[PDB]
Amino acid sequence: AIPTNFSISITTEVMPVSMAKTSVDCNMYICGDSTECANLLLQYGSFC
Amino acid sequence: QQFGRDVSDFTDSVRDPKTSEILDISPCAFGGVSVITPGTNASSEVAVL
Amino acid sequence: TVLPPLLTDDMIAAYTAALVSGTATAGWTFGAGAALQIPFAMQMAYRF
Ligand SMILES: *[C@@H]1O[C@H](CO)[C@@H](O)[C@H](O)[C@H]1NC(C)=O
Repeated sequence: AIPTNFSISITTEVMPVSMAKTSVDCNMYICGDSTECANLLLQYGSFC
Repeated sequence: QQFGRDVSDFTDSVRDPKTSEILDISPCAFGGVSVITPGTNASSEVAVL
Repeated sequence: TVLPPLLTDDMIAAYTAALVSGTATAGWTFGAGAALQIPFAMQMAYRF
């Protein structure tokens, strides 16, 4: 069996290429800018 | 009501207890600092983002 | 715990047997689109 008539068709596909690039300031996250939090934070060094 | 909360539970809206004037709270200002340099071989002048 | 997969073993068998029978009676046409009836030595002649 050999094809005689035919068709064409467009299909779509979708795939991401990037991401929502973020950033987290530590002071306004782990502290909330209390003076107490920044001074126990030195006991963890430059972990942030 | 006396105080509003945001979509996360931090108080961003204060009604004044004295004048019943309702006010938003913004953060103070925070962000990041970046530095622009052409290279220490090239100059000694910087731009700051 | 462990959960059994959806696509079971006999399904995993029966999708695999149709990869063989259709390759054995339609060959290139089995994957190229609508599978087409054809002798197997003709399929080899197509491949070779
Ligand atoms: C870069 O520095 C070297 C010495 O460290 C100097 O010889 C050279 O002239 C400098 N480049 C330019 C463009 O001045």
